[PDB]
Amino acid sequence: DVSLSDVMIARNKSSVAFDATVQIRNKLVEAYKDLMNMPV
Amino acid sequence: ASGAKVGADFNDLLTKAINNVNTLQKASGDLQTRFDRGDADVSLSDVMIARNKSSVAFDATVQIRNKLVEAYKDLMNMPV
Amino acid sequence: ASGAKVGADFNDLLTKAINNVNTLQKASGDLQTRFDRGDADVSLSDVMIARNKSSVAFDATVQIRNKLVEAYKDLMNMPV
Amino acid sequence: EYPTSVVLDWIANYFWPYVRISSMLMVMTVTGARFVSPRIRLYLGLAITFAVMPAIPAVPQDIELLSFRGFMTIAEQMIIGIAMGMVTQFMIQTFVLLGQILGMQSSLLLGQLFMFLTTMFFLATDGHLKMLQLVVFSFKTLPIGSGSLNAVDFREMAGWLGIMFQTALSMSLSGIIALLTINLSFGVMTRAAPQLNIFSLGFAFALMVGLLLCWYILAGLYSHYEMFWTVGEAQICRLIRL
Amino acid sequence: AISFDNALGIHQHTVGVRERNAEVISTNIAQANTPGYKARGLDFAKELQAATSGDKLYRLPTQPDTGDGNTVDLDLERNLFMQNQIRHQASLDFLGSKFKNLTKAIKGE
Amino acid sequence: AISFDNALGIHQHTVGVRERNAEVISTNIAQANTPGYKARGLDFAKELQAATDKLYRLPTQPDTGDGNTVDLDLERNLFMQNQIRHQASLDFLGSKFKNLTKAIKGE
Amino acid sequence: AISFDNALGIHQHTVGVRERNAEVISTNIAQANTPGYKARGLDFAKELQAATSGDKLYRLPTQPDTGDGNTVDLDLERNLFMQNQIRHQASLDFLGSKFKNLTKAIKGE
Amino acid sequence: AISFDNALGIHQHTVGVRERNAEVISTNIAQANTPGYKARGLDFAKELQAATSGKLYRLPTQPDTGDGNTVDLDLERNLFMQNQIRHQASLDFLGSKFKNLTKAIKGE
Amino acid sequence: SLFNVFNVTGSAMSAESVRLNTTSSNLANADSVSSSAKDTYKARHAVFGAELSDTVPVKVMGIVESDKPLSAEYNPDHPLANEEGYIYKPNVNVMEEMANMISASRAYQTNVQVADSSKQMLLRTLQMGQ
Amino acid sequence: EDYSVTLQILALMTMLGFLPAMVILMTSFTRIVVVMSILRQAMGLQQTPSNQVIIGIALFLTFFVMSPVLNEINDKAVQPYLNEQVTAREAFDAAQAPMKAFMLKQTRIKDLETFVTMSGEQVDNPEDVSMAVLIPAFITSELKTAFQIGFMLFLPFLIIDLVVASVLMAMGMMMLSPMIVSLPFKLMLFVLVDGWNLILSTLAGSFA
Amino acid sequence: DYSVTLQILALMTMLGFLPAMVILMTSFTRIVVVMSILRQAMGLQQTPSNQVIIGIALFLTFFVMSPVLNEINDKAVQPYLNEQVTAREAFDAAQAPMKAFMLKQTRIKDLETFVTMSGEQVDNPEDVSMAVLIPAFITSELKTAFQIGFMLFLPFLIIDLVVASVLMAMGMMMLSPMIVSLPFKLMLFVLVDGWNLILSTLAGSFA
Amino acid sequence: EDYSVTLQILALMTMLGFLPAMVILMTSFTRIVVVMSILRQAMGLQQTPSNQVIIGIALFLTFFVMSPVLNEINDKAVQPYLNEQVTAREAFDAAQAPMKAFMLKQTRIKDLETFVTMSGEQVDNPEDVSMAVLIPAFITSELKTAFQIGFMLFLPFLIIDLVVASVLMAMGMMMLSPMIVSLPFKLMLFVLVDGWNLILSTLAGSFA
Amino acid sequence: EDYSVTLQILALMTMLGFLPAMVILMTSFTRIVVVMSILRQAMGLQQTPSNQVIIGIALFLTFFVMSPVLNEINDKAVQPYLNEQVTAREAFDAAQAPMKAFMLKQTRIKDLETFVTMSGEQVDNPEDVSMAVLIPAFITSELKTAFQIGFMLFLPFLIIDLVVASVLMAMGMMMLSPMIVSLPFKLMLFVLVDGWNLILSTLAGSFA
Amino acid sequence: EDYSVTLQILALMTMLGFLPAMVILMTSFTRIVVVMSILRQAMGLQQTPSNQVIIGIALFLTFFVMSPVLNEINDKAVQPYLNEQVTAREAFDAAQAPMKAFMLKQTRIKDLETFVTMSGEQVDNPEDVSMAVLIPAFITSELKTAFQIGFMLFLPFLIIDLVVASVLMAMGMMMLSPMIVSLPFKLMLFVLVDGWNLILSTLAGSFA
Repeated sequence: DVSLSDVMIARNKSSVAFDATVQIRNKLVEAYKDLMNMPV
Repeated sequence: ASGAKVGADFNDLLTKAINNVNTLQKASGDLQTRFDRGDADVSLSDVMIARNKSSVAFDATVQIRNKLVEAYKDLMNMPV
Repeated sequence: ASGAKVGADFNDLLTKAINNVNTLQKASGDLQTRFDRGDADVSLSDVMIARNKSSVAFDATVQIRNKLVEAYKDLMNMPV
Repeated sequence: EYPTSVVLDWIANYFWPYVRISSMLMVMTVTGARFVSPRIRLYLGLAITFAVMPAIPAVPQDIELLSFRGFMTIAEQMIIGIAMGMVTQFMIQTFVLLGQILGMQSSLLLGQLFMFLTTMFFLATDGHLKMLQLVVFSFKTLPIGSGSLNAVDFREMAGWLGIMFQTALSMSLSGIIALLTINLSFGVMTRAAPQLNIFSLGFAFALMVGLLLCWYILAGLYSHYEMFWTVGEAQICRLIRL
Repeated sequence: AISFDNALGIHQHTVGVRERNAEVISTNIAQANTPGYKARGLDFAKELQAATSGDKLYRLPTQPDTGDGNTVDLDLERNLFMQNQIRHQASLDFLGSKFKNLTKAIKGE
Repeated sequence: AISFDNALGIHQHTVGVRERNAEVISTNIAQANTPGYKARGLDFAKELQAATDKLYRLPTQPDTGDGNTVDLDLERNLFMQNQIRHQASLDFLGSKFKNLTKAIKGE
Repeated sequence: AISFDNALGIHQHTVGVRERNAEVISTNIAQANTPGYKARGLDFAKELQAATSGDKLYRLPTQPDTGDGNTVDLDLERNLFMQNQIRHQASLDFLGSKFKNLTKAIKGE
Repeated sequence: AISFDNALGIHQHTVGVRERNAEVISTNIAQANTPGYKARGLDFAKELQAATSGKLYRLPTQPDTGDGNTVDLDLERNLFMQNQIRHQASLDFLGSKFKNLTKAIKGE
Repeated sequence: SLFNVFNVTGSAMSAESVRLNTTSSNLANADSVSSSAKDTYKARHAVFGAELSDTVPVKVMGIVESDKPLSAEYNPDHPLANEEGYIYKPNVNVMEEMANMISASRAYQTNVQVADSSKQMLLRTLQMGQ
Repeated sequence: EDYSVTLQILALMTMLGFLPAMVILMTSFTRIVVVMSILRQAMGLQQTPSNQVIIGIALFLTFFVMSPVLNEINDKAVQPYLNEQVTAREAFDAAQAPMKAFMLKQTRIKDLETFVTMSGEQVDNPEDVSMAVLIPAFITSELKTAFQIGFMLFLPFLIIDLVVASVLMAMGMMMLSPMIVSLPFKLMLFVLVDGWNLILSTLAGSFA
Repeated sequence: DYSVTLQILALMTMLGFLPAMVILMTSFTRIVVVMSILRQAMGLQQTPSNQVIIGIALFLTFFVMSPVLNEINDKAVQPYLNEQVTAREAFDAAQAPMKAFMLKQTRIKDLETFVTMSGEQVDNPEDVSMAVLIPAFITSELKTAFQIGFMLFLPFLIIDLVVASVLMAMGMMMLSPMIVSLPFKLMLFVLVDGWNLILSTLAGSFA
Repeated sequence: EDYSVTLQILALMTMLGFLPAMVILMTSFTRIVVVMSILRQAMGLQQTPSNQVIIGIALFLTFFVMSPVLNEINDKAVQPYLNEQVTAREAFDAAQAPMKAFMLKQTRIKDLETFVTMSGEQVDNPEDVSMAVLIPAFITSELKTAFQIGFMLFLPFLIIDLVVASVLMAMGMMMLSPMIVSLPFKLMLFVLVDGWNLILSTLAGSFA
Repeated sequence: EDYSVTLQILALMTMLGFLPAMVILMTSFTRIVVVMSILRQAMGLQQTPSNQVIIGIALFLTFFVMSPVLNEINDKAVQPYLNEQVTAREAFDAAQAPMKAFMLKQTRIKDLETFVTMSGEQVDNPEDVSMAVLIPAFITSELKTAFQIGFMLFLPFLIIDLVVASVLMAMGMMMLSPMIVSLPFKLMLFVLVDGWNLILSTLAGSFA
Repeated sequence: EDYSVTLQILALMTMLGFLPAMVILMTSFTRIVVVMSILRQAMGLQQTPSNQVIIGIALFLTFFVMSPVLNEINDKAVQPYLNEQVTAREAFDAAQAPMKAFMLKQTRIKDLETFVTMSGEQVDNPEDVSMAVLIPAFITSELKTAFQIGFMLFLPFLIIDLVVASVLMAMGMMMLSPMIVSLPFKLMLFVLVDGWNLILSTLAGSFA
């Protein structure tokens, strides 16, 4: 019932979604770490 | 619903695909050796079809494996 | 269950695979040079089978080495 | 089925709970320490999320991984995690406050002595286990999809500076009075002859008594920590609405 | 915005239709010698519309059959199969570049 | 497991037997005119057993005083069949390493 | 022990010898009609040994010449040229793999 | 010194000359039936030297049949075949010069 | 599912193979008088079928003997003749067997191209996004 | 006309990279930290509160006071954009405006005049001045405002210290340092009046 | 069983997870943390360097966990090479020696906490799943490393307090005690033969 | 024969690579940053304004004061270049000329004299000197000018510190630290004089 | 049975991968860096000698002290291997023996005893331990030796710091920082004693 | 004999990789870098000149002071090389000689003597020592020479600090930190003496 097009699209969508959430998590954490390491 | 059900559903999807790829590889192997040993009930067309599907099926397996490893290697290089 | 005992055991396991690869390459080279020199009792199939085995064996040796070297670099370059 | 739904849901059902767990660890007292490498901490967050996965309810499927709403979800998972982490930092640094006020009053690094011992209190009382139990409970009573820290939670967390001074003064009030009365007694008793004065001679006398009083402080510090942890734990449950 | 539909466009539905067309064209080629079999055609515009949100067309023979009844013109089937494969390759390139650009923007690489 | 014997199957031996079979058929065609030569046939199952012989062919027609039992119509057909099957065995055994190398390298 | 002589084996010399044999066979085919020309042959074992550690022979006729003195059996010469061409290609495949194996070991890929 | 004249060698000029030699042989084959046409050759050694630092007539093996044409068609095919083989070798040598040159400037 | 074209093209390869085997038997038994008059060989022909209830596979539905009358020959010398000296021979027509040989071989090789080209499309699909 | 999905993602990641700047240059983070810096400096403790908890409390305080403006951005900009009601260009402008309004509520007229003349541009309404010029005027006002609050916070601790010094000198003991005696009194009076809660009211409510 | 082509792909993939297995299953975690804590104890910040710290841990985690590798070899590697066992059974035969080592090197309280969090009903400690044992192992090993490391910190904190009070006794309030304490911090570690004392106890700490 | 498009892009990408160097050496960023640093250390606050805020203020100030030269580059080197009116080589010269002129207005002849002799080139007019010589001369002049302004702003805070110490010593409370009591007055003077607006205005007006 | 040429190339190309590990573990690079790192901390300058210059001098020092072992490797293993006198394994063993002699010469017994017991192998003489158990024992010995050398070099600078701090307290100026008033004298002592030559000489001398 | 074009590119591309190493070891970058760090330490400001500016001035100055060497490299090596008057072998040797001559002129005999005895080579005259024995000696002498120049600059600021500390102590205020009071005068001394021109000229003149 499934084809290689659906599998490849599912693989690409998962890769893009996973890459999106990792980078945004990385950006926010780097923003948090920058704020913590500042001279009060 | 819990998160384990989604994880188990994802695990069964991977297991089903691996079994399907393994089934094709074993099916191609039998048809290859049946025609190679000299059995007259096996057609060269069916053998070539069998090994064409197994080769494509395994190539799909390689692509998914590389993406999983690349995602994990991407994951381990993250601020934490 | 001593450090020297297991160190020797894995060394024996590791040197066995290296010797197995070396055996395939020497056998492949020996078959090639006998056929190439003009020996009549050497078939091209035996030459081609052996050299295909050596290529696969050496390819595995390089790939396994890359995994070990990358694994070593991962543990040494980690931000302790 | 279309394989997109299966793969996307697991990533959404794993990373989003992991983000809250990981964010709490990086701000936590022990797991967020400078001694541990990020890789060990990263594996710990990965292992904890995988193990506690059955207790985590399924995230809503309405929010997409690649959408601005999903982007907001990642941010608000961190804010919950940092909230728990900052509470743990508040307690330990309050003991660091307790160490330095005694050291300052001792005519004098003493915060590190209290910081190390308070870290031992955190580990010995299984404080790390309780925090991990708190964050998994947060998944139940504070679902990932709908829910985030409100304005009242920010104000309650911003009001912990007064909690620091009140708790630090409460622990040291008996000792600080002792430090003052002996120094005042030493001053008045030696005030008869202005030739002696104190200066550096007063420095030596003050520091010897101050170290001795810190010996008394460590004798009854555990009871104060137990009361302090109850106040902090209640605040954490208030954040997760438990 | 920022969604896979608005990002991929119609290059995800087009690929499925092109593979559907190849299945139809290959069926006509295989069933060329079967008597009484009528050549099957596929409307791309209707199929793409159905794929985006979600009947039998027959091909009129250019010449009468020799008696068998099969209206498959194997000269035309090969030409359409060749065209379908080229346009399917372009669709994969179009759809593949959609994911590469999305990955490029979300990572700045 | 994971050994060349199991990875290659029996395709490693079939190529050799098809070479031996081709040699025998070549001998039969060459010795068709020499009197007294008896056509030699190779039993496929024998080399199958040798993997895991050189028999005589009984004529369908009498000789003409030569004693030669080679039928050139049969030999040409048997040489054509062996050559076609030999190429298939090379294709089967060749793809065994191509799949094996792709598994190891992952590319 | 890492040296080109040890890595390339005898295949670095066999290619040149089989090229020499092809020239000797080709000049026999071209000079088939020249009377007084004796067919020449090159010993492979001797030539390979001479090349390895640093004068073509005469080919005896199977039948007498028809009065021209030429002993070239053009039927035989074609057979030897075909065999030498196949063995020349096989040596090229052997020698070519020697350099490729060295390159992948050096580059690690 | 590092320069293309020292890096490419003569292979930059040899490729061009053999292309000219292809034209010379090509115009001989076409004019095979034209009476009064004399087959012309190209001296590779002289032409290469001129290109590096900067149309003879071929003698007939047999008299012409009467038209006046001295084009030996079987010789032209043999010369064109050899010129095409060596032209491919010249491209192989010259092309490899750039690839080895790029590998040095890039380091991999 | 992932190889629908292969199942159809492959079915044609098996279907067209049977038609060539049937043609070979008809030509090899065009002069086999055999015995009697009802056990005599008759030209056999495969029947192709397509069940259209996507892709419609081609299925051989059995071998069917031709309805052409047997070729009668007058020969009161063959011991297997009859009262009137007639031996009935198979109703095999050489011209129709030659045409079937041409049609079967070309159609069989046409499906090879489609099946081979179908694999290329599958291989290109795996390269999407790369 | 509207930005493509690929370009909108690029803009989103860019603002995340500049996120620390937006906190310390556009929000209320600068005023809170400076005021809390004075409070630590006023008392005898030098590094005792430590830098980590001050920033963490400041971050939570900012999220408290920026909650009205952040919610206004959420409603006006994010909600139409998520529902695909408006394009990306106008949604970005709809998010920029509440930030501009908040910065105007915490700036002074004199500060704006200095920078608008400094930029050498022409304008007549403060409501449509470019955010590039509003930012330096905003923080300049924030620093001046924070110094005012810090000066008021410094006075009671100076009052306590001077009283203790005078008492010790009047009793005749010219040998004892006032700092050691005064520190508990400053801390006790900071606790029994619940000083931080009072500072929260005068700091969080100072923006309005 | 899985085909030859697939089971080659399986071992090749997990060959790249070898660093992952080391960090969260063997004794690499405890030693590195103790090494890192002791490095911060002395005034030197990165004098031992990260690479040397890791190199010592890798040698230690091989000597100490040598009995684990012996059992895995003779129970999983050897049967598989003799075709006496299949792929899945060999992999399971390797988990048991490593699961036993991890189970005995954890704290009951941590396992009790994790089984509650995992939501699985297990009656006895020795039957817990590996999915919940791995996080429980590292969590307990972190507590052990912190408790061991900070006790080593105490003697170096004693020197700091002594020298700082002595400097403050003479009124030299501006002289930084850390630079004065640094020579004596190094001497204490070398007099007690610290580099041998900590490693001997760390090796003997495991079981 | 202007530079090819591929080389023109390669040159522009290189200039963006040296963008921090251009700002910190060829612009007004250094002088503003140093003067802010001296002022921060002049008061009792060590790092209360924080480093990111100081650089953030300086970046906006250095952009405003260099808007005239930035516009002159645009009006003479960018717009003619985009309108296909000047050779890319000419446009690069047209952009460099206003930058050189601005750096010469804020440099000292002694700095030029020592660097010209250091480079050993025979040049007389102080307008056709190379950027290799001008940049070190400019940054040296900016450091010296910043010190002069820093000393100017330091004096009033020194006056307060001496007065507070003298008054405390008058009462005989020598044990009391003058710094803790001096700081609120330092904040007091700087805020009723409107220091933040004053200093940034003077720094803006200084570059002329 | 000698290995094939392809394996031998692959074997020694792996040695290049582990080359940084050999320098930091099996060579003298560890001690020299540590001693100069402690020496830098002994003087007032924090990072004036810089890490790269410290590593650069250490690399030259470790090359000069390991020349006899490198020469022995070449004259015992490399030359016979290039001249086809010994096989690959014999060449590998012949290269390792001088390396093992160097590590065993500069190690401690107790450190060897500690590691042989933990590994669990019989030892009767020092020259029987495998390289797997000699490497961790050698680096531990070097760290102890480096700390002892660093302690000696630290003492003379500690004496100066105590003297200058005590003298300032003699006049009664406690607020004046001893560190600033001691740096010129710490640097001068390192000059007239010529530290950069004798300290490197001792490091070279200590290994032989 | 002469290296091929491919090998010449490989060698040249290799030296670009080691360009940062040659700057900090074989040029005047290190001494100028060290002196400014000591000069910055002498004044009260510890990060006011800023690392980027100091390295930027060091890069400009090392370009000016190495110009005679670079021009000799251009004339002796590059010009015969580009005109095909010398081989690749001769060009590299001709380039090394002026660089070796520069390092030999700024080195010390004892430093050369120390490494010559350490390297175990037989050297008759200093002007022919190997490069591997000169680079560690040259950088050693530069560090020692840098300390001597730094001590010269440290004294005038130290005297001001001592003078102001004693004056404050005379008036009886033993709690006022002399560092705050001394800082304005430390800056002024560097200004009216024109320090940023005097120091750099001496550093450039120290290589002549």
